[PDB]
Amino acid sequence: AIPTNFSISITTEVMPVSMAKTSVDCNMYICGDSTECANLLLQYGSFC
Amino acid sequence: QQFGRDVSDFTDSVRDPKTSEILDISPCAFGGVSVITPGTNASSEVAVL
Amino acid sequence: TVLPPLLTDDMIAAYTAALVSGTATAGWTFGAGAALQIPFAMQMAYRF
Ligand SMILES: *[C@@H]1O[C@H](CO)[C@@H](O)[C@H](O)[C@H]1NC(C)=O
Repeated sequence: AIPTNFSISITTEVMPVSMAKTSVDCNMYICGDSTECANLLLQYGSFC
Repeated sequence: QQFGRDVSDFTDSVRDPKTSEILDISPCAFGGVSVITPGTNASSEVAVL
Repeated sequence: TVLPPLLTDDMIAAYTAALVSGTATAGWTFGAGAALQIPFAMQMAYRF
């Protein structure tokens, strides 16, 4: 069996290429800018 | 009501207890600092983002 | 715990047997689109 008539068709596909690039300031996250939090934070060094 | 909360539970809206004037709270200002340099071989002048 | 997969073993068998029978009676046409009836030595002649 050999094809005689035919068709064409467009299909779509979708795939991401990037991401929502973020950033987290530590002071306004782990502290909330209390003076107490920044001074126990030195006991963890430059972990942030 | 006396105080509003945001979509996360931090108080961003204060009604004044004295004048019943309702006010938003913004953060103070925070962000990041970046530095622009052409290279220490090239100059000694910087731009700051 | 462990959960059994959806696509079971006999399904995993029966999708695999149709990869063989259709390759054995339609060959290139089995994957190229609508599978087409054809002798197997003709399929080899197509491949070779
Ligand atoms: C870069 O520095 C070297 C010495 O460290 C100097 O010889 C050279 O002239 C400098 N480049 C330019 C463009 O001045």
